[PDB]
Amino acid sequence: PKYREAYLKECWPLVQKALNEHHVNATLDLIEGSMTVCTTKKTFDPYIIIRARDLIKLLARSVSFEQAVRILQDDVACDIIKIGSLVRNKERFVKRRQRLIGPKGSTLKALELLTNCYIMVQGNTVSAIGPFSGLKEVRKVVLDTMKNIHPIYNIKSLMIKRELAKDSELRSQSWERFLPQFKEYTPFPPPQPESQIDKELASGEYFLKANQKKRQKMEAIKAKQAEAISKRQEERN
Amino acid sequence: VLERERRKRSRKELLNFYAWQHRESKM
Amino acid sequence: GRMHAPGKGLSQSALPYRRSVPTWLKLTSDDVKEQIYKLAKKGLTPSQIGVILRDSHGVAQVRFVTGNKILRILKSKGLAPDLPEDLYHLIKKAVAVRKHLERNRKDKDAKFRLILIESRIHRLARYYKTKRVLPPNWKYESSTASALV
Amino acid sequence: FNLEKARLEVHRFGITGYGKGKERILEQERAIMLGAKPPKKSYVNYKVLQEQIKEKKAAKEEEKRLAQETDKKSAPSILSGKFKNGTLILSPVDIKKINS
Amino acid sequence: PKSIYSQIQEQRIMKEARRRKEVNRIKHSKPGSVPLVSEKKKHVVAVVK
Amino acid sequence: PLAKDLLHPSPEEEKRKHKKKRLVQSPNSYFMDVKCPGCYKITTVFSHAQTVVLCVGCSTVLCQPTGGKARLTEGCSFRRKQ
Amino acid sequence: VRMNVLADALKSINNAEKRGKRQVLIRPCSKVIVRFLTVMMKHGYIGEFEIIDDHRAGKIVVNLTGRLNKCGVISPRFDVQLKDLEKWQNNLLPSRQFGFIVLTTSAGIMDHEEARRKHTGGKILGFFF
RNA sequence: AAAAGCUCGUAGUUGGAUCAUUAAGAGGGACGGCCGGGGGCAUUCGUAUUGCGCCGCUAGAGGUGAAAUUCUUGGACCGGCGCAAGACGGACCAGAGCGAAAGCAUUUGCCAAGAAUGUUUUCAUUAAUCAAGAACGAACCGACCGGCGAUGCGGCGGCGUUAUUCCCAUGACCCGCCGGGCAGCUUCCG
Ligand SMILES: [Mg+2]
Ligand SMILES: [Mg+2]
Ligand SMILES: [Mg+2]
Ligand SMILES: [Mg+2]
Ligand SMILES: [Mg+2]
Ligand SMILES: [Mg+2]
Ligand SMILES: [Zn+2]
Repeated sequence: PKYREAYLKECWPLVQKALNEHHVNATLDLIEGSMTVCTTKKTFDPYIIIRARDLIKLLARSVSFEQAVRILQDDVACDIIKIGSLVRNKERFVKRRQRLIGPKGSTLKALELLTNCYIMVQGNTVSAIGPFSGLKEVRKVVLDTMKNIHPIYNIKSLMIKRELAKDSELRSQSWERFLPQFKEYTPFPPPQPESQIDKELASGEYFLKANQKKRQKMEAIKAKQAEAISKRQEERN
Repeated sequence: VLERERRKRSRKELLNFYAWQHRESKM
Repeated sequence: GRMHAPGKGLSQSALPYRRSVPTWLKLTSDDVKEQIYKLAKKGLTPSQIGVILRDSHGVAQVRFVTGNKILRILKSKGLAPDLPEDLYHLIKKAVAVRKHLERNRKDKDAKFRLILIESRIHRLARYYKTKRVLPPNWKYESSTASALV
Repeated sequence: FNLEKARLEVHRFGITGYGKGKERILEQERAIMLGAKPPKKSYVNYKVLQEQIKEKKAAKEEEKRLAQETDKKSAPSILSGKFKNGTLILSPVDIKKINS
Repeated sequence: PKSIYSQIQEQRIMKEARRRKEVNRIKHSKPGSVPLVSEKKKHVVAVVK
Repeated sequence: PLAKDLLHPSPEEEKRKHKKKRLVQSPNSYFMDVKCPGCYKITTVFSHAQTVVLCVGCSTVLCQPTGGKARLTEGCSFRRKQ
Repeated sequence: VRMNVLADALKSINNAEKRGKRQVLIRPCSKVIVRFLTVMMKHGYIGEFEIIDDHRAGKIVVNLTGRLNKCGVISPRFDVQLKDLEKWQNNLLPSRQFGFIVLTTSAGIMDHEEARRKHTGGKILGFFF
């Protein structure tokens, strides 16, 4: 990334010195923004370029120089884990990532001591370096936190696994007990209803002045009188 | 450009908008 | 302040302070009127008639040259539209959406857009009834709308 | 299995990785939040003090930049019918009090 | 006071923004195109005489 | 802020503002005289035209409507009016 | 929406005076606003103002002096008799030594002191001090 | 008187200027070129994984802290070729864009819609907020005047570079300016 261009520039003289001991060349291409590693004819160890490829990848992930070149030693390995794809929601991803580092970096440091591996969280990747058994544990726990299982379970699980290791007895026997346990959709919309103002417009009452509606009420009352006259005639009969 | 205008003639030239367009059509 | 859009646009026409016709204008009041009649006989809306005059004949404002608005000139000659232009265009849009919506059952958005267009049609219809442009019995029906336009 | 007991012993084992000297300051910080009195901040020369503030700020935007790349009144108001949005509203029952 | 101090700082940013936009246009545009006026005689619209 | 007199804005200030935000509204469009090649008859064309303009005499395509100002044909000559 | 261009004009003047501006633009104009601004101007509260005549409702540019604290409008617009004028002054304005109440009468739009001279009352328009 | 949501929308409330006129930095409509993971219907490609078929080879393969369930001489696992099925659409991918919200990411074709910008086009108050009602619906504080940088779209103007137009197409970059957006850093007022 662009923010890593500055750091690499001053520490480039040192890494070329480190690679020259094994006769492997490296180039920091500023225009393309790339780091390239390639062997030479003086080199005699085929596997060092695979280790040389890992070194440039860690530096691109903002890993410090002192830890980065440490993997050049055969005893140390490396593993970069991509966790961005785990959660679609960015807000959930930020929250669970913060759970991994824990308060003051305690859970990160506690994992670092138990695993005996150097772990750094940067962006959507977590970089781990150390013994092969250690890197297996880191991938198991770090991926687990993204799966919405709390880190404190696995950290406490690792501690209990550690105490049983010192015990020479029951090594063959299983540790399962000792490990802790937890109206059909119509496309056409309904017709828009009519407000009151609509109805007298349709009836024509809105334009009509207060000179003939009152006459209509009088006629309606007059009709009811005739109906009353009909009823009084019927009962009289 | 002339061809593009000629295709648009159908939309902007109406045949039933005005009152007289209806009455001589009924004849 | 668009009724169905949260954004507030400001793009519109700004008339100049001057109301006098330019000196270069070689057309008279009578000459412009017959151009309006010929364009109307071709079947053009009054909004489109003003555009043609502005673009080619240099008629910035018909009202300033002839002393009358375009629609008032057409009514005097008898070339009066059956339905108001803005109402007619709105009814035309509703039919096209409804026709598409019959062949696409799952188009929820077209269903939602149809409601908004019908809402503007009902509001404008009540206003025109108040101005007595329409008789106080005209109603907008989905089946009738196709025959209306 | 209790988290509260588990969280703390994880926390204690976590801090030991930092170092013995870092242990003292963090454990001091913890008890402060639980209610201890803070030690008095040492009196320093004002000229020395002002330079330290500028350096303390200068680190902050750099940390802010790196994060970006990785991504009391003396007296009440004199003015307080009811007045709202430039309009004075007068209740009729209060208006009779105004008249009387 | 803070009331006077804030106004002075605000007006300084305004004048620097104009000058940068001024040098951008004059560096590109042709010398004859852009007239040059002295800051003294910038504020005189005309003299009736 | 810089002091501006609302009563007497400078000519470069009022030319820069939006046409609706000036003291008095004034459009930025205008009318022009165009002389097409092929025949030298003069035609008046609106700057922000929305329809293709054809010469009365020779029926040549003069301008093409665009988003803003209409684009003229090559070889034409135009004069701002007024 | 807006009906009381008098209220909006007074609101914009009141807000700017708090902000320490020197000139304000108020729109739209109205003859009611002009008569109101004349009354406040006669007592030295605003100063000279211009009426810009565009062909749509006009605009007014008002110069400020900084002597005005609070100006507002009165919504009920009751009819007030001359004998009841004194009660209306005290219950609205803070004191009796400064500030005026603007009224609209048959004789015109005039403040409370002048209405005493002409022996007339009317409908209450607004106030300023 | 002691200290869930979101939009439409009925009633109600509420709504420019002028002495019929104007054509609101009120609103509606048309027109112009663009723009977008917006929606619907078809269409298509890409690895990975899983299963099946055949060829080569021969005792194991898998899993763990250590094991144990399982699969294997009728060939498991591994290496190669091809076929079928279900999901998914990385890297490019940004605090960018779009939609009333919930939400939206391979390619191509089709249908309808929309924001903003441009407008010396048209109508002329047609408006705002809203209980009722209707559509849709995952699984410190306050409209508090402003400023500075970037950023996305539209438009205007320009010294220069860079390509070039049978069709298709008229751009890429730099500078100034105008609007409406997504957001920052700051101030001013109640
Ligand atoms: Mg528009
Ligand atoms: Mg308008
Ligand atoms: Mg359009
Ligand atoms: Mg498109
Ligand atoms: Mg699209
Ligand atoms: Mg641009
Ligand atoms: Zn010609």
